[PDB]
Amino acid sequence: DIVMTQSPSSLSVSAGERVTMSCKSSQSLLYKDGKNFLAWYQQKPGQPPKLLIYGASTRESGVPDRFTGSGSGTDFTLTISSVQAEDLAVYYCQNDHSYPLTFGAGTKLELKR
Amino acid sequence: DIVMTQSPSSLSVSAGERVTMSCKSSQSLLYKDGKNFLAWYQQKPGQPPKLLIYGASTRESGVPDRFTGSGSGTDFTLTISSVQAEDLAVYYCQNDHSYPLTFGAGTKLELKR
Repeated sequence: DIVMTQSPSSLSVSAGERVTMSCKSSQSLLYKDGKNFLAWYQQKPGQPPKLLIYGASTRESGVPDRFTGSGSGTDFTLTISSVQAEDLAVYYCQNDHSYPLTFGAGTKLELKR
Repeated sequence: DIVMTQSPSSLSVSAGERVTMSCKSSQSLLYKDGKNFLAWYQQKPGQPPKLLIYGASTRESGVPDRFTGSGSGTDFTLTISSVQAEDLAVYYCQNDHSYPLTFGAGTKLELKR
């Protein structure tokens, strides 16, 4: 199996500020076409996961530009440039093409008052 | 988008007994080869989702036979024939081939003392 290592496990930030979170895979996710088979999901409290990004950096429809996914091969990043109250959630990265498909353990993002 | 309707939302059962939970998709998931593009994930408390079944009824490696997925087209079922303490989790079904990929809202399974 492909192990996805996420960090940090949790962070606390005030609104409007930048955060970065890391996801490393134990195997390369990069394919022939320059394509990285890596998704990011957001799971708000009491809700199912929702696909935010696939292909390492393509945002889904409706996902704001304050989310950016980057990186390639094994080392990926999700940055939120200005965190807002509705971004409170657990973020997971996933190996989404090589079975069994595997999530990392998540980064919990909490808002500071 | 494909909407996945799960029911029931929660249930409480004693160990060793049978439970069934339903997942309906608003569009047919059945493809040309007899193939249904439907996965079930299990999410234990504080953990990421883990893929249990894909193709509507193929169990992943290591998943015990007391899990069975069935159904076709729009109407799917996950049955656990003898629920054990480690099956405590939220179960999600997912449209896993038609983007954006979509989870249902989950069935929370809780053990009765």
